[PDB]
Amino acid sequence: TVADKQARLMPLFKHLTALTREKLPLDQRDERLKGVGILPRGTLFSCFHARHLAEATELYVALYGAKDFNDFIHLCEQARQIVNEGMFVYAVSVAVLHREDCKGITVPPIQEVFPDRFVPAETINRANKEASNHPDQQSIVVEAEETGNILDPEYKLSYFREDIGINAHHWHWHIVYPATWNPTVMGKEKDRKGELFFYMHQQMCARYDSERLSNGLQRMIPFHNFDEPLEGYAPHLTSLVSGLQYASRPEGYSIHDLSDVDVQDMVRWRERILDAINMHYIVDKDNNKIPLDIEHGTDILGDIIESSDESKN
Amino acid sequence: TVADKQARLMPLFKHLTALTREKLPLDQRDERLKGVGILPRGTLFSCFHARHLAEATELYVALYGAKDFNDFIHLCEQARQIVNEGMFVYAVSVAVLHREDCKGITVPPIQEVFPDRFVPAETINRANKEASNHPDQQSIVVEAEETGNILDPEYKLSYFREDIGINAHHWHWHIVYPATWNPTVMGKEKDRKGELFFYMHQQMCARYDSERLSNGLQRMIPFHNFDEPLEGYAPHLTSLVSGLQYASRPEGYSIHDLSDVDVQDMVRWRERILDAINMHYIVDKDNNKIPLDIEHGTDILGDIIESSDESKNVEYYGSLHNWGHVMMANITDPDHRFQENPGVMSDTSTSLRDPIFYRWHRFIDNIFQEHKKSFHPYTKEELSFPGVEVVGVSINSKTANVITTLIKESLLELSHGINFGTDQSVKVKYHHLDHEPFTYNIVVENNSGAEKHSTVRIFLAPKYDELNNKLEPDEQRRLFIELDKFFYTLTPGKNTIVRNHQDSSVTISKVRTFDQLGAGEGVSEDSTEYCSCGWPEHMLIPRGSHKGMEFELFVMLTDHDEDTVAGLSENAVCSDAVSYCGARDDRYPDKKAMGFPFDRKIEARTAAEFLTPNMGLTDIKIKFHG
Repeated sequence: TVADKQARLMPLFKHLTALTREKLPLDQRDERLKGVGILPRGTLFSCFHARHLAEATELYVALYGAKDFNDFIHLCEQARQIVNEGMFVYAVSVAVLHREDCKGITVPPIQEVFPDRFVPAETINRANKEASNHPDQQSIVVEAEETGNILDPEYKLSYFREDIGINAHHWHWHIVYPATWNPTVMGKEKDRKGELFFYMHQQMCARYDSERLSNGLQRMIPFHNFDEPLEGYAPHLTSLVSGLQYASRPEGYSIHDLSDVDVQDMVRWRERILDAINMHYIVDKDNNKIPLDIEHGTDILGDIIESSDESKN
Repeated sequence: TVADKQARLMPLFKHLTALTREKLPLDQRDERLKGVGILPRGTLFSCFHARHLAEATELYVALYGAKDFNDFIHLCEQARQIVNEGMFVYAVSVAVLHREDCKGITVPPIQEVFPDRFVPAETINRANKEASNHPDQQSIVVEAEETGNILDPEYKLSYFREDIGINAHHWHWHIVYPATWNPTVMGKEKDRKGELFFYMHQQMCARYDSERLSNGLQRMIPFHNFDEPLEGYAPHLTSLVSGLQYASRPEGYSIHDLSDVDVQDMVRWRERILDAINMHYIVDKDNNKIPLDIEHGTDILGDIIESSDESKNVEYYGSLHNWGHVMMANITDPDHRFQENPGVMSDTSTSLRDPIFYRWHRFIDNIFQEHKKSFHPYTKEELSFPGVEVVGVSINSKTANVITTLIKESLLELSHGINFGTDQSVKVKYHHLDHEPFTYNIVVENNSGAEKHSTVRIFLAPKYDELNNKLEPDEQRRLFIELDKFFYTLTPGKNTIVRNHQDSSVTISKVRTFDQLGAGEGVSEDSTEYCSCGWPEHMLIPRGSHKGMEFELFVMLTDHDEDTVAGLSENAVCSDAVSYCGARDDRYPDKKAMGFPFDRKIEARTAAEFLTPNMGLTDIKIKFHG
């Protein structure tokens, strides 16, 4: 039944952390993932980075490709063991969302799956500590609220920024509209995904601005200039998977090139995208021009800007 | 042939009520018969009362004494004419069960023989009425379920208490282990009957408690104080035999002296027993003291408490348990001036229905518990089976780790029991609790180099208390019910043992109806226990609730080499139901104390702490379907 199906899915989600370690007498046994899972857990999975997205897409396709639900579970059983866990959650969630066979099925809570992302390290530490401190069946409750010398007024916004629901939503939205989404492979297409990309993010900003004003703060200003140094933020989040946490960013940093991309390559892209806007057309790979039609224009721009697989160039 | 033999036995059982009218010119010819015939026919027979038991024993002996099966049929045929019918059924069933000549033979259904005990007054009446109302060959069907206003919550338990299978089992068990049993006369002895007496009754109470909790009711309290008034219960049972029925008991009456026994004496026997526990010895008739040994102690106590013929001292210790049934049964007319029939407590078939049964049995169980208390707890050494580790257990059903329970309709055929007349069959429809089939999968790691043999023991205990969720193992001991016990061999490395609920050692796989028996099947041919005894299958797990009540599922593996006894007994015989019934003409197949590991006090606050490596607890849910 559906209920049984739900039950099977929940365990795909349990202990994402611990289900690493190959557990495979001949480690070739998921050849489909000898290629994908070139991310071992070391760094974190990036939703944004292209290479990471490529692996993720490869994973989803296998899940989509699965002939039946049972086959789907089997892939998700054996494969999870190799691939980076973050990528895995990402690929599976996409599969659950789209794949018909999954006409059954919620995904386990993101907050619940990775509590460490939602709550501060201190609270997480305390809970873990209490668990060890006195063994007992009894329940442990920890109040995350803390006590602290709030210097920054940005702190006021924390109710909005830190909100569990907001973060969860953002995770889910990207899952429904993946950047990697290839309509040919799936066959189905996501209507107006580029435009939606634009709208959803715009709303988040708009809503954010209303908070600042409620706060008595001025509206946020764009990162127009790449040269400008960024304001620092320390997340105080730990990752339970290994020894590390999200690195904090101290005050005042000017912009540095990564091996993967130069910030100047970036500046070009901004010029280009905005060029085409004025010129009212964009150039396809074919070197044909497509007009930024009133109907189509936002969608085409959304795909290019994000950018999705859909980008015309 | 055996089949012919079966046929002869069934008619011994037919029209018992009618069989009266002696038609005997003189009993003197029947010298064998001289001893019996004191109790009048119509009168109700008491399984508990000593005098009644004495007559019954006398009857059985004659049946045992019968030189051959043919002789057996003859005396039986003749005896049945004079003796009270209830006593007769009792004596015959015992004979059929034990007497070799009867290597052939089921006993006709108790429910079927006396349908009136199983079904309410109303549906007895309706069926009888329909039979008379319109003469016609056509079959009559009556649904026993009724319609009424339920003012007492005890009613909720009725599915358990009233269950046909449960009552039948209780009848049969007493037959396999009669209180009257004299080993010298038979020559054979019933192994650990006293202990079994204790274990079986304890399980009934334990199982009962699980029902109350499933219900959301608190656990039953023991009837410790003789002074307290009893709760009333009206059975609504009629006896087809005469114009009477089991007398009902209204609310709030205290126990009163009977001519036969004073309540005083009840108090005294039970003080005497308590002393003997603590002093660590009991006094025999010889005035010698026998120690309450760890091995022997429960058995000796069981015989004294019940008490059986086996009791080391009847004249001192008395018969507390049995008298309790008698006293409660005739609370309504202790004097018997009223000349009213006794209540349900008087009969093994009926007694489970009254809620008082549990109160009394918990009281007696307490006596055993005090004894158990005197014993030291179990060390890791005793519990553990080294090299074996239990990785996990899973229960497979429609939904894993959830068992579903529902009510099922069933029909009982009255025709063998009551005069049918023209009708081909009169069936009464009743409903009982039932559950979906399920299997267990236990993963065990055998660290040792060689194959091991293990006894798998599975028990179920409620997670929730009346207060909140608290797995306090001491308390759990009372609650734990035995699901299954079986032998399995484990090879080295990982092993998965799968067992199906159907296989359960606690339950009777099937009871053959007088109709099936009318033909001739091949489960094999042993006797009163045959299809009869064993706990009923539908009953295997508690009802649970719609919400899906949480129960602890406990699996333990023990070294079989230690557990089994060696000896040379029979072919595959009535052993399906070993857990509660034992084995035919065999020693109890498990060395461990019945109820192990649960029997002794548990030091730990939580059950989990108790677990050794060869033990495991899996929480499962039982959900009832309305």
